[PDB]
Amino acid sequence: ANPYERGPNPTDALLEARSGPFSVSEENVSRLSASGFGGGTIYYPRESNTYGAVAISPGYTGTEASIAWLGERIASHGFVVITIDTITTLDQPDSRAEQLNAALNHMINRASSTVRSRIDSSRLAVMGHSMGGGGTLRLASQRPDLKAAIPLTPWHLNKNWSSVTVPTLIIGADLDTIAPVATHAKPFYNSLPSSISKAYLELDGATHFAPNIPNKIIGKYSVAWLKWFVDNDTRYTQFLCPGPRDEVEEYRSTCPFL
Repeated sequence: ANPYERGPNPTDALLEARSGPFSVSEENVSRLSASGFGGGTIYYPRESNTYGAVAISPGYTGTEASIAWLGERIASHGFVVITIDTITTLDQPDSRAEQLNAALNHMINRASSTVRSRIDSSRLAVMGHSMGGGGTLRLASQRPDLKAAIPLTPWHLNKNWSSVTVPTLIIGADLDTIAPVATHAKPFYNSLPSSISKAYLELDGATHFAPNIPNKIIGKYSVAWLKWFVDNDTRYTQFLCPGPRDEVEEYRSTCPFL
C-alpha cells in the first residue's frame, strides 16, 4: 500500500472537471503575518489527513487572484496549496524563488494548526506563472529535495537549467509573445538534464495568459504531475506517459517514468 495515495481512481473526465473530489477551505495569510513574501491564500482539503504541499507564484504585476483557480483546483485533488502575493509587483524571477521558499516555510511552520496538521513537510512542490515560473526553476535548482516543479509559460533571462534534478513539467503557450516558447520554455526544457523525469507540454491556440483562466489541460496535467511525483501515485502515470498526441501542439518527455 502507498501511504501517500489520496482520492478515487482517476479518469480524463475527473481530471478535466473544475473540481476534484475533496471539499476545500481557505486560510488568509496577511502581509503582516508573512515573512519573506507578500502574503496569500492557503487552500486545503477539509478532510483531515496529511497531503503534499504546493506554493504557486504569479507573474509580473500579477497577484494571487490570477492563480486562485489553480490553487483551489489542485487543493480539491488532495494537496495543501498557497497562492502568494509578492512583496512588490516588480519582483523578478530569482526574488519569486525566495518568496516561494518563504511561502513553503510559512505553511509548514507559521500557519494555523488546521493547515500545519494537513501537510507532509517532506513532500513539497512549486509552480508559477511567467516570472513566477522562472522563480519555480530557480527554487528547483536551489532545493533539490522538492518533489516537483511546474513552470507555466515561464519567463527567465537564464536559459541554462542543467542544475535542476527536480521532476519538472514546463507548460508553454504556442502564441506566447511575452515569454515566447522559442526563447524561454523550450531552451529551459532542453537544458534540464536528459537523466531526470521531465516533460514539455505546449498548448495549442494559447496566449501567455492561458494559465490565468481556468484551463482543463493545465488543470489535468498539473494534477497528474503532482499525483505521480509528490504522492508516488502510480494511477497517474497513464496520463503522463506516453502523454498527449499532436489542444496540445506538442508533448516531449523522458517517459517512460515507471
